[PDB]
Amino acid sequence: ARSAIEDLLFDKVTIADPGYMQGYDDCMQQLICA
Amino acid sequence: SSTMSQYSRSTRSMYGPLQTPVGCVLGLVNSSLFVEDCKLPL
Ligand SMILES: *[C@@H]1O[C@H](CO)[C@@H](O)[C@H](O)[C@H]1NC(C)=O
Repeated sequence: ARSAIEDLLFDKVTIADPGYMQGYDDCMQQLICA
Repeated sequence: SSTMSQYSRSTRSMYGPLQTPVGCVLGLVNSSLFVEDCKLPL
């Protein structure tokens, strides 16, 4: 899947995820919410 | 169609909504088909 080198690259850098699947739901019932 | 805003919705082709990884879709049919060269990729 994601390569381990890019696994380290992705996790080490600060990424805020803009909710590909249900990110709207992720702030209706639980920055990229506002 | 319950809680909308602006002007109302336009729908004719009655057809349940389909849950896609990008969201929830109307006006589409489920089909497990593969195309390399989509002119209009969704
Ligand atoms: C299409 O059908 C399969 C199983 O029949 C289902 O897993 C999939 O979520 C459906 N696709 C959509 C977009 O709902």
